[PDB]
Amino acid sequence: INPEALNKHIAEIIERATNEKPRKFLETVELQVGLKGYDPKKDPRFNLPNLKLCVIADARDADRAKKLGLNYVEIEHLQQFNKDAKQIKKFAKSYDVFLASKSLIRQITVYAGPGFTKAGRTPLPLAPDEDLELKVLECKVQFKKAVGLNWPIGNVKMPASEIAQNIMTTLNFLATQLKKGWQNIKTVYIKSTMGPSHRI
RNA sequence: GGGGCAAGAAGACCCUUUUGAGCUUGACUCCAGCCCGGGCCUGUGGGGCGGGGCGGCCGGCGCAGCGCACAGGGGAGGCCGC
Repeated sequence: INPEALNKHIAEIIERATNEKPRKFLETVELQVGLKGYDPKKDPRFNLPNLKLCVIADARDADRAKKLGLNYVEIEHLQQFNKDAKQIKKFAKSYDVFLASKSLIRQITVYAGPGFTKAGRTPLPLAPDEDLELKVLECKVQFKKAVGLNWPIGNVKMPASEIAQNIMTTLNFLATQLKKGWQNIKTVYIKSTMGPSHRI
């Protein structure tokens, strides 16, 4: 536990300062969890849920997405989709968040499903009456094949208490998805590109 | 000495009994013996080797782009000059 001392390290990361922050307070510090009993031979790979946000949408939804500064795509790349897939991975990688429209719904389910699914960037279709600008701005756990798991929780520019709440969401997650819970996790370390790690 | 299916003897053969016994073996279940390990008996000093935990450090070769991309990172600044 020790939230004050753990937050003292979160405070130290903000105090060293320096860095190249992108839409976050002191960039993002990701806790690297190590798993004491996890075997690739054993199969528990369940994958479950500012950096870069983006939306593709029509009436009402577009008004509150393009205004938010995310930027929008007019599916003019539908023309590019026939021509090339060279930047398909690149475009999806650039925007951590993709959003969509309920009016569009099946417009590209029949044609532009292609490489965008391999990239995993399936947008969230939002009713024009639905606000949309919240779910996109708000912005991770897969066992996969890697013992080391580091999920960004410093991406919020919100106070270190919210970052600790993101740490608590991360730690609640470690209790929920693991058989020994927090005991199953061998180690955790707070890091950024210029952020030295902090063993939890 | 032909016969009294003459006299000996609750057929020994054969079969039956939920009747035995001796023997056998890779029958069922076991037991002494013996081998082996650890503990106690059981004092007083050395020396090495692992494990566990920390903990630095050195590595990683199917090729376009920059060369063997171990992996999950992060990111327009750290300190590269990149």
